[PDB]
Amino acid sequence: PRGSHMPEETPMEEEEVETFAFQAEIAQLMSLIINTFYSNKEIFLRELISNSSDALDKIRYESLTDPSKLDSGKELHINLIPNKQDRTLTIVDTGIGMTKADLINNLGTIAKSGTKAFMEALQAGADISMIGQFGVGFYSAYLVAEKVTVITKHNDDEQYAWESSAGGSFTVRTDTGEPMGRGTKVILHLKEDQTEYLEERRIKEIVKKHSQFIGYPITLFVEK
Ligand SMILES: Nc1ncnc2c1ncn2[C@@H]1O[C@H](COP(=O)(O)CP(=O)(O)OP(=O)(O)O)[C@@H](O)[C@H]1O
Ligand SMILES: [Mg+2]
Repeated sequence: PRGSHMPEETPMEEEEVETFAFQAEIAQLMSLIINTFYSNKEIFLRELISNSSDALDKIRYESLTDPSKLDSGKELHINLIPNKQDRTLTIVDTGIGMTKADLINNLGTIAKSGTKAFMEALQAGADISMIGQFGVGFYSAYLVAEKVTVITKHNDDEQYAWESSAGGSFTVRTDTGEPMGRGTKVILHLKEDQTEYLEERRIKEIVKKHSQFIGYPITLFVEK
C-alpha cells in the first residue's frame, strides 16, 4: 500500500564498431596538415561546403530519374551550426549521404592519386588553399579541428558515424543518435586557438569570400 513513489525507485543498447588504418600517404598528409603552421586556414569551410554541394547535385540528379529518391526529404540545402558551448562547428547537408562502404573507401582507406603531388607542393611553400585542386580537400578540416565526426545517411544503408582524431586510424560505427533521414553532418571539434570559426561575423565573411557560387541555400543557425 503506497501513495507516492519517488523518482529513484522506478536496457543495454549495443553498438558495433570497426577501426581502420588510413592509407599511408593519407596519414602523412594528415600529420603535415595538423603539425605545420599555415596561414589562410579559413579555406577549410569552402572545401566542406563544396563537398555538400556535390552530394546535393548527386541527389538532385538521381531523383530526376526516380522521384522516389527524395522520400527521405525534398529540401536541398546546407546548414551551418556553430556552438560556442561545446566548441563545435557542424556543417549539415541533405545530399546523397554515404553508405558504410562509402565512408570506409572514400574517407581514408583508398589511396588518392593527388596526395604525393600535394605534399611536395606544400613543402615547396604552396598556399594550403591549393588543396582544392589535389582531390584531398576533406582533410582541410584538420587545419582547424582536433577531431572530426561524420554522421551520414544514404537511401541504401543505415545511419553511420565515422570519427577520427588523426594519428593513423579512424572508426566507423552504426549510429542510433537522432535519425538524419538523408544527408551528411560534419562535426568539427575545434582546436582551442581556432575558436574564431564559431563567430557569426567570421562565418559570414568566409562564405561570402569563398562560397559565393553555391547553387543551394546556406543557412546559419546562431544560438542567442
Ligand atoms: N558532405 C558529403 N556528402 C557526401 N559525401 C561526402 C561529403 N563530404 C565528403 N564526401 C565524400 O568524400 C569524398 C572525398 O572528398 P574530398 O576530399 O573533398 C575529394 P572530392 O571532393 O571527391 O574531389 P574533387 O574536388 O576532385 O571532385 C567525396 O568524393 C565524397 O565521396
Ligand atoms: Mg571535395
